[PDB]
Amino acid sequence: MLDAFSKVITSADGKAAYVGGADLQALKKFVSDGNKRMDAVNAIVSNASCIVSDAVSGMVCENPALIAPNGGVYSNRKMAACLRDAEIILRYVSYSLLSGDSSVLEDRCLNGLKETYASLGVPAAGNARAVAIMKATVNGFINNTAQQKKLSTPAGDCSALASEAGGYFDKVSSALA
Amino acid sequence: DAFSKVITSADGKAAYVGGADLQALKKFVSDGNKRMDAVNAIVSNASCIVSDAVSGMVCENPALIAPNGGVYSNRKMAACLRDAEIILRYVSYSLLSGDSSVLEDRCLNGLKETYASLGVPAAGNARAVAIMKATVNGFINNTAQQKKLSTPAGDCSALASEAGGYFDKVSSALA
Amino acid sequence: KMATDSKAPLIELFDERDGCKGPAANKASDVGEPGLCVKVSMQKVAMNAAAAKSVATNYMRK
Amino acid sequence: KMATDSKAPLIELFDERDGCKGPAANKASDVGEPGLCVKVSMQKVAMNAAAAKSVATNYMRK
Ligand SMILES: */C=C\C1=C(C)C(=O)N/C1=C\c1[nH]c(/C=C2\N=C(C[C@H]3NC(=O)C(C(*)=C)=C3C)C(C)=C2CCC(=O)O)c(CCC(=O)O)c1C
Ligand SMILES: */C=C\C1=C(C)C(=O)N/C1=C\c1[nH]c(/C=C2\N=C(C[C@H]3NC(=O)C(C(*)=C)=C3C)C(C)=C2CCC(=O)O)c(CCC(=O)O)c1C
Ligand SMILES: *[C@@H](C)[C@H]1/C(=C/c2[nH]c(/C=C3N=C(/C=C4\NC(=O)C(CC)=C4C)C(C)=C\3CCC(=O)O)c(CCC(=O)O)c2C)NC(=O)[C@@H]1C
Ligand SMILES: *[C@@H](C)[C@H]1/C(=C/c2[nH]c(/C=C3N=C(/C=C4\NC(=O)C(CC)=C4C)C(C)=C\3CCC(=O)O)c(CCC(=O)O)c2C)NC(=O)[C@@H]1C
Ligand SMILES: *[C@@H](C)[C@H]1/C(=C/c2[nH]c(/C=C3N=C(/C=C4\NC(=O)C(CC)=C4C)C(C)=C\3CCC(=O)O)c(CCC(=O)O)c2C)NC(=O)[C@@H]1C
Ligand SMILES: *[C@@H](C)[C@H]1/C(=C/c2[nH]c(/C=C3N=C(/C=C4\NC(=O)C(CC)=C4C)C(C)=C\3CCC(=O)O)c(CCC(=O)O)c2C)NC(=O)[C@@H]1C
Ligand SMILES: *[C@H](C)[C@H]1/C(=C/c2[nH]c(/C=C3N=C(/C=C4\NC(=O)C(CC)=C4C)C(C)=C\3CCC(=O)O)c(CCC(=O)O)c2C)NC(=O)[C@@H]1C
Ligand SMILES: *[C@H](C)[C@H]1/C(=C/c2[nH]c(/C=C3N=C(/C=C4\NC(=O)C(CC)=C4C)C(C)=C\3CCC(=O)O)c(CCC(=O)O)c2C)NC(=O)[C@@H]1C
Repeated sequence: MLDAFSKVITSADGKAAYVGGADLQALKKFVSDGNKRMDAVNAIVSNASCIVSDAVSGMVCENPALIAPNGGVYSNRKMAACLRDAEIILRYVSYSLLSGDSSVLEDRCLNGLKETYASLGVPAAGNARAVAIMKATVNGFINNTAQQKKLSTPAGDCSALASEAGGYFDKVSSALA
Repeated sequence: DAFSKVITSADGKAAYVGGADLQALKKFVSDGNKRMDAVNAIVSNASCIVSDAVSGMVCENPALIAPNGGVYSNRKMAACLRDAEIILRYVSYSLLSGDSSVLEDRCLNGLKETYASLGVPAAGNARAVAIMKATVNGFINNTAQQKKLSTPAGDCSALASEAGGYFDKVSSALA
Repeated sequence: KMATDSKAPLIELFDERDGCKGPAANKASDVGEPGLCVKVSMQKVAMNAAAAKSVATNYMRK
Repeated sequence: KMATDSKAPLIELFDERDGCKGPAANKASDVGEPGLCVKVSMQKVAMNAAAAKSVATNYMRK
């Protein structure tokens, strides 16, 4: 597994790892489809806020009781906690795609999450839909089929990377179901 | 006045207005509460206002993004987006404070000459300002089609006109 | 004459009347109008490469 | 178990092959990969009240 970022992840203190030159050369030969992978990651990070807001907004628009009394995102505090979680999850997925594995996503983000949501009464159906919309949106951005905001890249195929990203969302889905 | 200090010092120090100071601020300016919402209609949409305006300037005249164009190269495009945001923020502050003195003094005075010396195209600038003006009008009146702001129902036409007048001051200064 | 430091007034508005407060203690008092605050500072408007690249790629779509 | 610090990896990608550099000096070697850099840090994902208010107001518009 890629161990470039393990130190800054473990320290979790805002310190940054900068990977360039020979260290970036190495990284991009380590993981598969190196340069395409960086673009696939950018397809997520350059659209992070849109991905999150679209997913949570879709979750609500399909079931507006979610913003009514007793609803999972009734009150600004709950809506903001939900948007925060969606972004947390998305970023662990984006890091999984950058690093080429889901170890940090599983260990630091998902382990115990189902139980946490259960204790708080976070609605499973709404959560599953938010994740589903993020998955589909990320797929569109990776494949550059999004209708409004595209990313300029050299012509080619990122279907393997798209599937890999999908797989990471599936880990989130598995863990929460 | 509490704002005047942090504008003058221009060093990232912030002025926080609340309690009786805020009640007072709102007294000094007309339509105090509505005015705060009209400001929010701008600041809550700042990135979109700027990006939509510069994008529209370019889609109407793609020469701007071709070789020898005003925003050819990321460096120039970024500088143009910076300027649009700079102008938008001085307009938003003019709306918050109820006058254009800071806009005129710190932002517009000598701006035409700066652009003229750099060869920045007047038509493109004018169109970017025009689109921002139109967009801000939509957000203040809450007629924007995608992103609205929840406020108590009522009439903000006076505030919208005032905002437009600040944009007109930008236009006049660059003409 | 105009400044040349690329700084502009950054206005932040806060309406926390629903009682949800941020991590930082109050920096002014809201005695008499609880939950409301206007903040202004002068901040440099930073270059944003991502936004510039997006306009270059996406200007043709409304 | 999972962290409960609300922190997530923030990835920032830099492609400055057009030659336009930021104000800070290089923080890594560029040997062999001119103009490119991957930056990762752990940062708290802050609550964003404005975005929450917007979803409540605007969810019904795509
Ligand atoms: C920032 C948003 C996007 C930009 C900019 C862009 O170019 N594409 C963007 C988003 C995007 N969304 C989707 C797919 C879905 N988004 C959904 C939520 C949306 N639909 C609704 O009914 C409401 C409420 C009125 C919403 C807020 C939904 C439900 C989907 C489909 C999910 C699914 O397939 O199950 C995509 C992928 C498809 C596409 O390219 O259009 C993108 C890129
Ligand atoms: C962040 C954008 C917006 C959201 C979200 C929203 O709900 N409204 C938004 C923007 C907005 N734009 C305008 C007016 C114009 N925008 C223009 C640029 C656009 N038009 C183009 O042809 C291209 C290039 C393909 C663009 C990028 C233009 C030209 C205008 C009209 C300017 C004028 O009237 O002279 C408004 C105001 C009108 C409206 O509500 O639709 C908003 C709110
Ligand atoms: C799927 C994601 C889309 C796609 C991708 C794609 N990219 C390339 C080629 C390159 N991409 C990069 C980008 C980076 N390298 C880095 O280290 C970083 C981090 C800062 C980035 C952003 C580079 C350097 C290349 C090499 C080519 C070049 O120098 O321009 C390709 C070409 C095939 C390849 O594997 O090189 C493709 C296909 N393209 C699409 O059409 C998808 C929508
Ligand atoms: C035009 C802008 C739209 C509009 C505005 C509108 N607003 C109100 C009432 C209030 N607005 C606020 C908001 C603030 N006050 C502050 O000091 C700050 C800074 C933090 C903000 C954001 C408040 C407190 C009120 C009073 C009511 C309340 O308690 O919420 C009105 C009502 C009329 C009035 O003058 O009060 C209106 C009409 N309404 C629209 O429909 C326009 C699109
Ligand atoms: C609860 C979690 C909700 C929430 C709140 C939240 N607020 C902030 C930041 C600030 N809040 C204020 C408000 C005041 N400060 C005062 O002194 C007064 C009385 C006059 C008020 C009403 C201010 C000034 C800030 C910024 C502080 C500063 O300048 O450093 C945050 C942090 C994020 C931010 O800075 O905007 C949060 C999380 N956010 C939500 O999403 C919940 C709905
Ligand atoms: C020119 C004005 C364009 C522009 C550039 C710009 N870049 C940054 C910030 C960073 N740039 C890098 C890039 C590298 N660092 C390296 O060591 C190497 C070689 C391996 C590269 C390619 C990095 C790491 C940063 C962040 C530095 C840090 O972490 O402190 C900025 C500042 C804003 C930002 O951090 O994103 C700017 C303005 N911006 C534009 O808009 C022009 C197109
Ligand atoms: C975008 C709509 C148009 C555009 C913009 C553009 N501007 C510049 C350069 C400058 N802009 C300013 C403006 C200000 N600086 C300030 O400090 C303030 C007030 C706080 C303002 C209003 C200045 C001083 C410059 C020159 C110095 C600098 O670059 O920062 C450029 C760069 C031009 C060049 O050739 O170098 C551009 C591209 N350009 C267009 O084509 C659009 C119509
Ligand atoms: C949005 C799609 C859904 C939703 C979300 C929601 N979550 C919470 C509360 C918590 N979320 C977490 C998650 C994490 N914390 C971390 O530190 C990490 C990894 C770094 C993760 C994944 C935790 C720990 C909590 C509880 C503590 C906290 O509030 O921070 C809430 C608040 C629920 C409440 O009743 O208080 C909400 C609303 N809610 C929905 O309805 C959507 C389906």
